[PDB]
Amino acid sequence: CRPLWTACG
Repeated sequence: CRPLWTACG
């Protein structure tokens, strides 16, 4: 992940 990058969600 990598914060609220939108990916991790």
